[PDB]
This record gives sequence, C-alpha cells and structure tokens, in this order.
Amino acid sequence: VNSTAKDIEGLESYLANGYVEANSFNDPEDDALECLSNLLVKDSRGGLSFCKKILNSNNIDGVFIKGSALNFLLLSEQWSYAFEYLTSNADNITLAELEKALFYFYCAKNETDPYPVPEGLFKKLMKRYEELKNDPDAKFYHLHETYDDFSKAYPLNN
Amino acid sequence: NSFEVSSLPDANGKNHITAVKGDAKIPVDKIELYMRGKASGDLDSLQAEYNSLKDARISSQKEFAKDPNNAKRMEVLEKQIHNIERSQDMARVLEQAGIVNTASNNSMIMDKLLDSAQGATSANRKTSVVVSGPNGNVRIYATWTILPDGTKRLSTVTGTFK
Repeated sequence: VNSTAKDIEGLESYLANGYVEANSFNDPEDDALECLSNLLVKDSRGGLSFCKKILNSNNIDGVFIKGSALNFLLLSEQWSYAFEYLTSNADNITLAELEKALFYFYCAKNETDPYPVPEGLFKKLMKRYEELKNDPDAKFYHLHETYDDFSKAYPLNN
Repeated sequence: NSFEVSSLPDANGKNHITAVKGDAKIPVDKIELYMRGKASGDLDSLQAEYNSLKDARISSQKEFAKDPNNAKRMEVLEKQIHNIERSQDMARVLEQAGIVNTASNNSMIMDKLLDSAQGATSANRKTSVVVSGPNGNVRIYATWTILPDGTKRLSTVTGTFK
C-alpha cells in the first residue's frame, strides 16, 4: 500500500513514461487512476495538482483519465479552474471530458445555489457534442444518454 | 514466422505467461481481459454499487463532493464497469464475425497484434490490425507501453479507436 510519495512517483512516471511501473502488466491508465484517486483522498493539494498536470499534458495516451482529472477538479474547491479549462478548451476536449462536463451540470441543476456558469459554456459544450456524438467510441461513455439528461435539465436552453 | 511463449516476472516478482515476437510482448491473459469479455470483477454487483453513488451525487452533488472518498470510489467503479463493457463489446464483435474463442484464433490475433507493434516508438504507441473470420473482417485497436529498453508491452485491445 503506497505512501503519498510513491503515488506521486507513479504519477510523474505515468506523465513522463506512460507507465506507473515499468514491469506492471496492468493497463498503465488503470494504474494511474489508482494512484491519482488514492492521492486525492490523502493529499488534496497534491491530488488536485496532478489532476491539473494530467489535463495539461500533451504526452498521455489515456482518455478516461483526463475525464477523471477533470471530474475531481469539478467536485473540489478548485471547480473554477475546471470551469475555465472547459471554456478555454471546449473546442477540443475529449469524449471523456465532455461527458463529465455534461454530467456535472446535469447534477448541478439540483443544487440550491449552483456555481455561476461562465458565459457561453453550455453553448460550447453542446457544439462539441455535435462534433463528437457520432464517434463510435462515444457509447462507452454513455455520451448520448448523458447529453439527454443535460438537455432535459436545461430545456429552455435547448 | 512464429512467436515464443515464455514466463516473465512483473514488478512484484509474479510470473506471467507472455507471447513474444521481435521487440513486442503480449501477456496472454490480455486475451481474456480485453477481447473475450472476461474482464475482472462482477458486473452486476459493480453496477449496483456505482448506481447508488451516482444517484446520491445526482440528488445532492455539493454534499457528495465534500468527501472525496465518494468521488474516488465512484470513479474507480466507473472505470471497472467501463473496462468490462469494452471487453464484452470486443467479444461480441469477434463472435459476430465468426472468430470463435479458440486457441488458434487467439494465436492468430496475437501474432497479428505483435506484427503491428514492431515499429512502435514513443512517438506513436497505438496500432490496429484487420483480423479475418467466417462472417467478415474486423479492425481491432491496440495501445502499447514503451519500456525502458524500447520494447513494447500490450496495454489494451478495443473494438473502437480511442
């Protein structure tokens, strides 16, 4: 069972080499998710730092884990960074990031005081969905179902 | 033109049967995990635990968000279910094409995977091959880990490109 230092080591290895351990026969993205989420509950600051590094990396083959990193930020004290990242990157966020974003706001509808939504973000997200909805990989993120939940939560906005 | 089957140890010293060809490697267990719908875990109980978390978050997201152990569990469960659904989908794809689950078919698939990996550098860790069956052809997609010695170890096989 890893210390926070070892989880951090594994995450820096994943970012630099594409694996958490050279001789782990697991999918390294699965190893990276274990490391990232184990870090997050032990060391919030460090956990959210590596969420940010994962979103900004240009050298990561994993797609699911970019969703994870986005999702942990959305549900943290640093939600605003995630709102800003989405606004700035909507044009090219992945399937996984789009689904987390759409799901987050679907849920947010039930909050008594939801966070202020940046101007134009919902329109951007919808546009990006139209760009990605025919991707044959979309169904593994239940993108279409999550889009319907989102649009049904914001119908005047449709 | 052949591949070799030997046993190689992982980071904890545990040996894994592995198919080797040139500078590429496939732990043979990957066939069950990713291609034949025997990914790890029990789908029904996993989905039941994920659903109760998802429903808690949908109804009270702020309160759910306060304890990151919630996000941690839900996301880990989500990836396990996601890996199972991709693997069952791959099994469905091979079955539809008549590529039944036999030693020869699985050897065929691995040999072609190993061939596709021979070039791979850190500049591109993804390959794909066409496998042939009694009910037509299908493209399958693999991602690879580049090891410090430059050889490749299969990470995943999926029915769709990601």
